[PDB]
Amino acid sequence: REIITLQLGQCGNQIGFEFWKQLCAEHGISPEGIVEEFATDRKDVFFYQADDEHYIPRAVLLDLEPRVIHSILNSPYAKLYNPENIYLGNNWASGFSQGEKIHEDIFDIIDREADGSDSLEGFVLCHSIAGGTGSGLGSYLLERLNDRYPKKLVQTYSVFPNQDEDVVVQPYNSLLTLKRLTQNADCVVVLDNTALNRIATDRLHIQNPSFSQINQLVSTIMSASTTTLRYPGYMNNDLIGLIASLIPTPRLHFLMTGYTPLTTDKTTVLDVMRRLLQPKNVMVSTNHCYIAILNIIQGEVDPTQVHKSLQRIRERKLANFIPWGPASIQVALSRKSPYLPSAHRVSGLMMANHTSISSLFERTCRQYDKLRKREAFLEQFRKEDMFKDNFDEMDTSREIVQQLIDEYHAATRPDYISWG
Amino acid sequence: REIITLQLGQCGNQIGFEFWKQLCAEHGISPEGIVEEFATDRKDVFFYQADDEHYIPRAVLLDLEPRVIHSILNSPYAKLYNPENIYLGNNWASGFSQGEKIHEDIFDIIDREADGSDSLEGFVLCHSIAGGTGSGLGSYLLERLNDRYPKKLVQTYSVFPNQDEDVVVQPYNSLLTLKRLTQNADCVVVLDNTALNRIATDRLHIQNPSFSQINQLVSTIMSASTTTLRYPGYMNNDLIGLIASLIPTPRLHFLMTGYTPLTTDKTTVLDVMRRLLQPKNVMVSTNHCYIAILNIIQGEVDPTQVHKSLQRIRERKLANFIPWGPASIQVALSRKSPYLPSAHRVSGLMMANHTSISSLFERTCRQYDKLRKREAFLEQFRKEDMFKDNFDEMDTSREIVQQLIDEYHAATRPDYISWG
Amino acid sequence: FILLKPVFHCLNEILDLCHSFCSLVSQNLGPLDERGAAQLSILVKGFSRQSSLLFKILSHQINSDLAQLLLRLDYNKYYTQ
Amino acid sequence: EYLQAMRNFFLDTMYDFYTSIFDQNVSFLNVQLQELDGLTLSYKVPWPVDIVISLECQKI
Repeated sequence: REIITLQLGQCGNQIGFEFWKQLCAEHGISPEGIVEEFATDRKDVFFYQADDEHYIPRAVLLDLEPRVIHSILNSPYAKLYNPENIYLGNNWASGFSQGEKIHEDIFDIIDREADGSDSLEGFVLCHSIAGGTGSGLGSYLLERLNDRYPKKLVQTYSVFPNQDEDVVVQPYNSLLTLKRLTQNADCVVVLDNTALNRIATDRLHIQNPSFSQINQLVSTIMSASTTTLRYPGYMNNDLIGLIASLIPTPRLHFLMTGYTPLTTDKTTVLDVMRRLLQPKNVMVSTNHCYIAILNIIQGEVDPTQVHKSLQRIRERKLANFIPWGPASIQVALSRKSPYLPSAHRVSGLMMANHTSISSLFERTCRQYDKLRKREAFLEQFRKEDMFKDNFDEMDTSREIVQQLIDEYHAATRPDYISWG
Repeated sequence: REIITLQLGQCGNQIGFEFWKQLCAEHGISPEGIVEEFATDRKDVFFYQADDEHYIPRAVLLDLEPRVIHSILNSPYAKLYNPENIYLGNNWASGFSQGEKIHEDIFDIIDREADGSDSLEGFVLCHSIAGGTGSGLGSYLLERLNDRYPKKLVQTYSVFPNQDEDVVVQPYNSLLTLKRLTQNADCVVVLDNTALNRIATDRLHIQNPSFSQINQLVSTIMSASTTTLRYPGYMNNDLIGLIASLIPTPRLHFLMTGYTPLTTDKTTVLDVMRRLLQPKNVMVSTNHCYIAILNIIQGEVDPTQVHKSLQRIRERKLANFIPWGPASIQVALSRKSPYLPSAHRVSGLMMANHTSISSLFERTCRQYDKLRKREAFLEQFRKEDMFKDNFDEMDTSREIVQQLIDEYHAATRPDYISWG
Repeated sequence: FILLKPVFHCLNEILDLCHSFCSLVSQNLGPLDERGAAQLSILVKGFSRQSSLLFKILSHQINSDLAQLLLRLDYNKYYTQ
Repeated sequence: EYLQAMRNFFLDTMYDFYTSIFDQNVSFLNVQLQELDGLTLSYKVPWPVDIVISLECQKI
């Protein structure tokens, strides 16, 4: 149906601004949202359609300690939207309490936008894990929606914070955030800072403004994942039809992504498939096996090569996945995009559930457990002191992520016939 | 034909002053009533036409304890009218007796204005229920006209007093007033303070000068209900043609209203219809079913959508009305108004007979019956003591409103085939 | 529907019955004891008959023409009769 | 163009049409369209293309 976008936090509002500029340049519209005559499309999912065809986006903007939100405010794309929804620490409990006191009027903003929609499919939020102001607040509003609406979906695109370890309560905050993510969300798409750092240092030579190019890559991914919605396809034009195959189980619902060019400034279906089989073309860093993989391709493809390719892909066994049961790769095609120069013609996007990401969770678990053994790294800030006097929510989150990692490590096994 | 307006009381003269300023700004005329050259219309129903085209309104002004009537007196719209008709407690019996002694010369004012008209269609009065000076007096003059002229109509626009309960005889006064309203009037349009309070608190953030904005909304409603008269239409340009369909029965003649924008500072026929189906766009607060609904639309409409809309309106069953018989919604179109900025292009007005308003009457009945059981709330004022020594008119009014509520609750039933 | 004899052959009674009814009811402002009830019953049964017949004839086929039928039939008063 | 619309919008748009059927009358399908199984489908076919495309093809 219709999908409502949400954005909060400094990194989330940055990537949302980049996503809307991406879809502004991508389709034939003005930076005030007037349709271009020279351009057909559906933009009714993420944009409300007006009478002069002002495709005003379904983007609710929440801010706390605004500095870059002011730069979003005075912009030549500030005529695209004005839904009148902008409403004003670096701790999880701080952002949790700040969202707690204003939950009513932001819920009025939610219900107003819900009344703006006739039907609904899902909520996306722009969020970053352990982002400071975003952390805790995002978990709180996730709790609010999960309490309010069991009839809809939530998709979440968020990055894993790694700054190569002043902030030492960051593993605690990310742990509590991911606890709410496993239990109160239905599907998670997670990425790494380090893998995008690798691809950025390979494709280019920039080190300091890396955030900006990260925003570009996030925008390309978020357009790619939505192309079968925005350009009219004929299958999985609901989100739940896309999500249904990849997630059999309500705790292992974390999805990793890839995209075939590292630098984007013929390719055949065989080439782009085997490139997409690499972890260096995947933007997330015993043998680990996928449960299921999905691929969507967009470009100038020849339809007869593709059956040749998946024949030979069976034959070489260039993937190694065996959960326990008959769940394999799903390949799909979307339109090569007009209204932009189509260079690097064929490009693919890849979506899988793989057990290896548990190791990265385990790395964070190893850090948090170490700090939990010392118990000197909450720094006795008053916010976490009010919200839990005994700090037992950290132990509850520890036992939940223990269940999660154990479910992961059992999910590797070909005896996962039971407990799936 | 021609319709004579009446105004009395503080709230009634306030809303009449606002209505005349509304029609002054709305049509192309001066505040002394000189036609503007830059402006065609009929203003012959509510204004007598002069030789320099001074459209002097058919507004008889009666005052008692004038404070705001003085502010009406010194005004730049005091050159629009001067029919020389201004002639001088807070009780029903007080205003009744004060109107009783001066009934002759105000009846001379009535007959003078009647001689000013060649033909006649109806009398409107500006009145507020339990307004103090207006209450009782308005019932008395209603009795005088109902005795005098059975050949004409009376339309009445009056509000239901709710101040969220010093004045405790107010339910008695409103009860006696509504008794005269059911038996001596032909059609009643009633509104709530609380529903306008909801719409005002939603559209704006004002609480103390709420009367002023209430006046604006009343003026917009009273212009809307009269637009097919003032702008030349071709059906129901008599009042009785409008009134005839909504009222089958002489006691259930109470009409409730709605209007599509709450804030007025595309819309399609489907959107404005379903908005008008809400009770939050209606300015009045078992299952209840309408007897009949009427809608008039004014804006930039496309004529082919409207049959699509009422098809789908049958199909979704987004209204629930079944009196017992084949009385359904009536949709109509009037001119989108020139000589003012036409923003919020399409706007609708809605007129129905619905049984739910009985509950609100029942609320007042519950209050009055409680006070009648205690019998300490007339406060023994001398006016009600002269007018009825035994206070049996209250019991007669109680049995009449009992008949009215029973007629309402039977009117809900699909066995209303008899006693209709 | 001047060119169409059955719907016309129904509608002429619809005009004539109101010709009679409008003149009859104006005579008394009280109960009609001059055989008013007998004629009233004849009129209402005749109107039920002719209304069902004209509904059958109508069910050319313009969106407005089809669209007026459901206003009466949002009751199932003539979706059953 | 007409053949393209035929083989495109069936053989998407019909997704929304069929989702309501999970939750029957012969007139409800019409107003959904103009916005163990077996449905009734008819649409306006113009004559100069009605003579080039056979009647029996539409059944297949």
